[PDB]
Amino acid sequence: GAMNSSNYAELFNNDIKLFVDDTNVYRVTVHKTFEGNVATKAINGCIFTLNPKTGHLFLKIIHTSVWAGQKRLSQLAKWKTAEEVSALVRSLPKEEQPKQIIVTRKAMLDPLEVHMLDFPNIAIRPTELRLPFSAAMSIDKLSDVVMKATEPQMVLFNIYDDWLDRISSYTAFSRLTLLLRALKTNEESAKMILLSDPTITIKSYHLWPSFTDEQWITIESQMRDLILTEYGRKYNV
Amino acid sequence: MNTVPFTSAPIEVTIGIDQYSFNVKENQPFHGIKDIPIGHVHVIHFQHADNSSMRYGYWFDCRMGNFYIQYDPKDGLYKMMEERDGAKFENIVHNFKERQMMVSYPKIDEDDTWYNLTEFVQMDKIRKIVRKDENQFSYVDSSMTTVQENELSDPAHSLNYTVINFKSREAIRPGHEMEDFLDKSYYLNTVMLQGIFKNSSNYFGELQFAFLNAMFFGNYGSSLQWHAMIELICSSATVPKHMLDKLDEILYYQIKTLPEQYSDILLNERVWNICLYSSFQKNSLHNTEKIMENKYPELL
Ligand SMILES: COc1cc(CCO)ccc1O
Ligand SMILES: COc1cc(CCO)ccc1O
Repeated sequence: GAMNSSNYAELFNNDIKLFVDDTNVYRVTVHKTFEGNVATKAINGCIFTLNPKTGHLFLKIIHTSVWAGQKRLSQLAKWKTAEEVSALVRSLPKEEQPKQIIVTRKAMLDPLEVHMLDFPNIAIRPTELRLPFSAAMSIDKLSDVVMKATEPQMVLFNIYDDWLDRISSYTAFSRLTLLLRALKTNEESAKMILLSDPTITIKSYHLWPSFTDEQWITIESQMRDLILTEYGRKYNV
Repeated sequence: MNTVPFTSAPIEVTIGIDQYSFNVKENQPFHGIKDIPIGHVHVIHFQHADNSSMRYGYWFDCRMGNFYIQYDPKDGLYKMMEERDGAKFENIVHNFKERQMMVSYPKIDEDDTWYNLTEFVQMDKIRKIVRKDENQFSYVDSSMTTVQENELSDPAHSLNYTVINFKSREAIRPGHEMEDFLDKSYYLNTVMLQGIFKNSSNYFGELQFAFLNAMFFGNYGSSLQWHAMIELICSSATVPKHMLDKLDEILYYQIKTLPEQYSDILLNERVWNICLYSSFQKNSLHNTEKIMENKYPELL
């Protein structure tokens, strides 16, 4: 059934699974028309499909042309997400396909279940966790590839860089979710923390800076402070 | 006008004949029911006084044979049987009528209720849902499960309603996933009507039979079937206009007949609010929506 704090370690066992987050699939700017009405302008989006054990990020870029001439775009976006996830599973060899797909929003359950009827042995699950995957577009290199796309495109990243050489997937996921929670609560501060020191670089093939183990402790501490700080700035505490 | 005689009434029982019921006391001198209108199916049904558990009964059509009821003390219920000796039967009934030992099917002349509840129900279709081919009549009770219920345990005793499942490959064309799930017209018109039921009359017959088993026997799987068949039409954008008008009439008389105190168990809040207020056919069921709002406004 639903994925929550009680069964959190299931994410790092050896049954292949994927998280699917659709928050950034349908993205718009709202503006005034010359007549003083309001309209939307879509911008490129992305499906965030993540294997939490390996860090595999399948970033399906959703180009604005997929919305042309379509109605009820927020509803379509969920079915388009489910169509693209289903297509991804089908492309993979059997031994590499997931045994579970965890959707981060419950409105994705029926669209994905319907597109996956051909796969009765893949479990489609919701979660009670509030995961901060919406903040994926605050990662500079992910945002860059989405906005530059001129056509539909799938781009592959490891969202953990090389961390699994040194830490477990439980710890890597915890680091990822702390970084993303921070970027979501105060993007400017979070990004100041991560780049403040010009001597720590992001390798060309990475998403995050090349911190030592000790520097990651400092970074992780600074991100907790930020989240608590913003929690006080927000609630006056 | 036909007759269903009873050998006797050895145990105290409430006996239903379609929407009418009467109480019979232990060893009361009751020998059956006369003046049953020809031209419709009927259902005789029972609830024992000592054990209101298991309402049960028999669907029958007096045009298909001479049927009587006899209590079986081994199996503990009133059983329907067919009498093949025509002159025996006629002579039994005439004696019981002469001694006035039978209740009269108590239909008011103005009253089309039973016709309106059974318009599309035929015995031959009932016997394909309820499989017991050596009898011309069909037994149903409160606990019998449906084939679909069993897929989710005795097959001989199942209600073989047509399986309807909105998240199934039968309901969803490859490459029409969103279209077919949000608009079930394909599944209604092509899969079910053209493919399985052949026409809307057979579909309505099964819908009506499911409702009657749900109301008379509190059969939960029958109630699931009735609501699924309503929801499949209401969730279709493209429905023949005669079917919508007929559906409104069918449901109207089902809701009208339904006792007020059973609504909490026999009516699914989600299906009815969806069907009357959100679905494609939200504006197509004027009679049903008006009786639902005046009789069960709490549900909505
Ligand atoms: C081997 O590393 C990776 C592999 C994939 C493809 C797995 O289907 C995606 C991202 C990765 O980092
Ligand atoms: C006679 O038995 C019953 C009759 C009705 C319909 C009354 O309009 C509902 C439930 C019953 O058991």
